[PDB]
Amino acid sequence: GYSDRVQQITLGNSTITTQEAANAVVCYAEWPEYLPDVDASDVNKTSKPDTSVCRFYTLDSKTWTTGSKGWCWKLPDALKDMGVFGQNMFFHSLGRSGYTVHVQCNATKFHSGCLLVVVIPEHQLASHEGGNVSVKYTFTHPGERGIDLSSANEVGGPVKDVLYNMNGTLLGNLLIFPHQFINLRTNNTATIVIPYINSVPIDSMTRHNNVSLMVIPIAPLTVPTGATPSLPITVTIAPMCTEFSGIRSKSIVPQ
Amino acid sequence: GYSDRVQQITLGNSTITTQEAANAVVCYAEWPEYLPDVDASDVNKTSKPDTSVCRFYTLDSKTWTTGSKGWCWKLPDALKDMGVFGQNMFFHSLGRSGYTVHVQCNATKFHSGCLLVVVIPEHQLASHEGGNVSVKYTFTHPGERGIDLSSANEVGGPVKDVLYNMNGTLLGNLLIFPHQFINLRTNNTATIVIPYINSVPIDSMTRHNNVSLMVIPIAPLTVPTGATPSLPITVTIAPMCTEFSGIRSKSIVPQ
Amino acid sequence: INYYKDAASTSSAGQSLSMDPSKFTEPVKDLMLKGAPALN
Amino acid sequence: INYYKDAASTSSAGQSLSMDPSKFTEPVKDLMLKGAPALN
Amino acid sequence: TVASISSGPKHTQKVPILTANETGATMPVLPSDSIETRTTYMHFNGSETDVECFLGR
Amino acid sequence: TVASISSGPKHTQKVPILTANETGATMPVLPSDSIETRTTYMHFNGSETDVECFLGRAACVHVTEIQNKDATGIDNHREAKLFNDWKINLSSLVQLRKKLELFTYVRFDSEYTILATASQPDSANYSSNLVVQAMYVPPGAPNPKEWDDYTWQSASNPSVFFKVGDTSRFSVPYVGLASAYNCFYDGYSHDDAETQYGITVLNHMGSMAFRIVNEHDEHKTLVKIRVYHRAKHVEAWIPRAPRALPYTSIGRTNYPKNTEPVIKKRKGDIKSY
Amino acid sequence: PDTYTSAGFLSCWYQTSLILPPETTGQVYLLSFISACPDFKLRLMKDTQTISQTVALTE
Amino acid sequence: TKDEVNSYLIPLNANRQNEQVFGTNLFIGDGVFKTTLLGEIVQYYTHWSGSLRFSLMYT
Ligand SMILES: COc1ccc(N2CCN(c3cccc(C)c3)CC2)nn1
Repeated sequence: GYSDRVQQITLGNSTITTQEAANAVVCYAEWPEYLPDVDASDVNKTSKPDTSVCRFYTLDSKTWTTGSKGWCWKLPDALKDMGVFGQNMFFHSLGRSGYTVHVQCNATKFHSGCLLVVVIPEHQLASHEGGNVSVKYTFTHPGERGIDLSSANEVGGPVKDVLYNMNGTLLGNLLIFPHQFINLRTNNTATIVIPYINSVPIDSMTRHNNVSLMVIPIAPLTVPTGATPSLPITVTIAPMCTEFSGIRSKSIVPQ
Repeated sequence: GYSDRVQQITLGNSTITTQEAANAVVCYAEWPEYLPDVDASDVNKTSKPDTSVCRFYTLDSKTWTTGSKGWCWKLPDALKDMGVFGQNMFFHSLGRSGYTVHVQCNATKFHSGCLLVVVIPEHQLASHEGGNVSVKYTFTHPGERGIDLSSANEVGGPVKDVLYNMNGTLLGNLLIFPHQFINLRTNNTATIVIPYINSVPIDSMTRHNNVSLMVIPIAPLTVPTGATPSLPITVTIAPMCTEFSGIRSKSIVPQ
Repeated sequence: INYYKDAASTSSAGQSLSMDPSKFTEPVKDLMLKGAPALN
Repeated sequence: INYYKDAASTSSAGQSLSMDPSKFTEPVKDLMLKGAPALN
Repeated sequence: TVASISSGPKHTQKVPILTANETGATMPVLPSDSIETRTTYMHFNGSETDVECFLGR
Repeated sequence: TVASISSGPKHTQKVPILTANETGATMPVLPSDSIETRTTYMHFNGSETDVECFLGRAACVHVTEIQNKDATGIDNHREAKLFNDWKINLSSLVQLRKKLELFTYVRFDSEYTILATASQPDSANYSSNLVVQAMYVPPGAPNPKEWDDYTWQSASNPSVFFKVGDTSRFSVPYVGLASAYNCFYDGYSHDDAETQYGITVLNHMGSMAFRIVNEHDEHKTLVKIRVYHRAKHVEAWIPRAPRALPYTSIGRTNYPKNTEPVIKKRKGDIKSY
Repeated sequence: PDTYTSAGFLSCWYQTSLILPPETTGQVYLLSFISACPDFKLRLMKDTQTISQTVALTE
Repeated sequence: TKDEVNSYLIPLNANRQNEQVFGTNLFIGDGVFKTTLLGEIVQYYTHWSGSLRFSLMYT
């Protein structure tokens, strides 16, 4: 009586149940694991807070309306302030982590709409100015708020044009990245497990984000007659196999 | 060529060397160890940050002068703000820890003076008011500053009379507690290893301090002629075998 | 002979005959031998 | 040692040490396994 | 006797915490079905809750 | 067992009497390390210094008093000593208290003994024979209000009935929340800015209620209750410095202001005998 | 209830939100139950504050 | 304000986001818990220890 459909994920002191899942994706078919010695470089023993950092943090909720263009969060940024995960983050020189991402959106059998939930490794954004204008730090570190693709261009911020993925590629091809759809008629959640993907064994958690999670409405939300025209979307994310190394004074970052 | 005299303690990412030690005391002849299952009650898996919390924090320095009466720090309070030790502390419901305490005071072969360095398990202080006046919270949670026994009585604070240990017992008998002397002529540091001592397996780190460390001048400081009449005393302390459990929202404590 | 069912109801305990002052008199980390120099 | 002849005169009984809540907590006709779906 | 066993992360298709109370059962769910636990023992028998004890004073 | 071995002259490079007290140890030096001794045996075991023995005799822990009199028109029985409770604790009387506070944590079963004697301070024809009821009202139980409440039915709460002039005796297992009783506690019940400090916030074992079962005779009768406590099955951890100043309160360490010097001043010099 | 000995809080919030189908309206309710795990221990019997009386009952 | 079948019902509102459904402390011997069978038995004893199971059935 197991269905692909019902699932339970327990991680730390927190549990999620979905009764309307559509399997789960594990990026590149690899599950998060700690850093092996053969791959290690820094000689420091690392710190593995385990259950105090590897639990589920639910970010603040978004509201899908007929005019929504899509939202974008960066990792580990989105979690920069969650509990002890965040403290560890500002206090060590280097850290490394994988995540379980669970995006939630329920409706009824009269609604229609379909969101794309995708994880993009190394999502370098484009400046809407063109040329070689850079995208300032603050703009690519929105924190739990994430970036709202239907917000206005700002100065020093990225471009927010959806048919171009914020980088000069077409929305249609985002499907080459680990992703899952939430089609109100099928699905009510999306779950993706992200292994740590980098060109170095461990890195800085503040100067470099290693994935952007993106939720994009593709088939517009259509509510039943005289229904309220909107649904909330909630994102809950859990660091998994986290390791921190090179402890010290506590980083100070712009803004 | 090993002497009782020279020592090195490396704990985490921090190391201490003393070239003029007088052995080291291990309270009640027991070395800190984690909490065994047979002794466990709370069903929660605990978090053991290891090297990020088990390193040496050096508190701010004191100044021994001919008029000094002695100083008193409480644990884990004194460390409530040190790095990730402190964060963990405010963020979990329960925690447990042992410590290595290293008290430092060097002079020259012309100085004289002798400090008592003692650890008192469950040091319940007395109100200087008498009767059944209580000692308010803030007063018994001085933080890294500790309590200065030569400061004035304050209201809601403890009594600071040294011949009575702040509790109705005589200074002379403090020697029944694990302790070590720093006699300028012999010694320049004192080191005590404290195992976790409580009547419960794990407790709250904020509502209850489980040891007071006390440094008390007993033979007054006497400097050579026309020397400056004072010496600094420094206290460095390292949590060891720390475990935190029952993570959540982050305690808010008076003042 | 206990006449009662519960353990609290039994008489006083019997002498530890345990006795080991070293946790109190010699809690030093490196062992000290009497007769050898205290500080080497 | 009973000093008396009748059974009513003996002391309290001794712990059931029986304990089986299932007649109260799971009186369902078809067995339910924890983890399997409640309603199939 | 163990009061709690050790249990770690879970990502299953087997959800012990979803039930149907309409059935009249109280499903025997434990801390270890929904958080990560460590082993602990009971140290207790339930002696003083025996009905002989409850009605016996 | 030898108390001293035989030992003779010494001229060594091995000096057991020179040590460094800064280390925190008390080196086990004996008479035979510094004088010439002869063999002698101990003839003694140290039996009567066992902590079970030290804390194991009955000590008076509480004296209270109740009276038997007509309650007609009494608006507050508790206040007329028609009945009286005892927010149970051992810190009350100082003799046993100093003994227990030689340790930080203590664990033991208690064997209480209650003596009740009657007094008839004003003109009575006779001495009546009263039965006392002592009922242990643990925390969370209804608290008497009148001397003949439904409370005193004490259907679930252990109670003993004995006669004035007699004694009642019954022991109770170690009913501490923790693994042991704290003799000291440098904490609070929560991080409140004004919540009490010390043990008091742990001592919450309820209170003992006493009453006379008898209705009133024509005269009044004063009954004075003395509770004795004996520790059995004792276990004590972490020795501390003995109490030097006088006590002021149950459960706090506080000593009185302008107390007197506790160390006896010499009548003479340091050099005096 | 005692402070030192206190056990925490229990709260519940919308994670996303309740959504009713068409032709439907108003409030929906949750029923909530409580029972003890097999884990549970109770000790030191005493009298309940939940029942009292002022005169003996009769038939 | 008077005991009613309605105090067993926790109401839910359609379309609210982020908000709080109910809250309670966990003094099992008092307050909401007190009249429940669990609450009612706990009150015959002085001390309790163990895990509690709290479930919600949606209607
Ligand atoms: C400070 O140490 C102690 C040591 C023992 C103790 N208790 C007081 C309550 N007492 C008790 C327990 C149950 C029933 C009755 C009448 C009395 C047991 C001993 N209280 N404090």
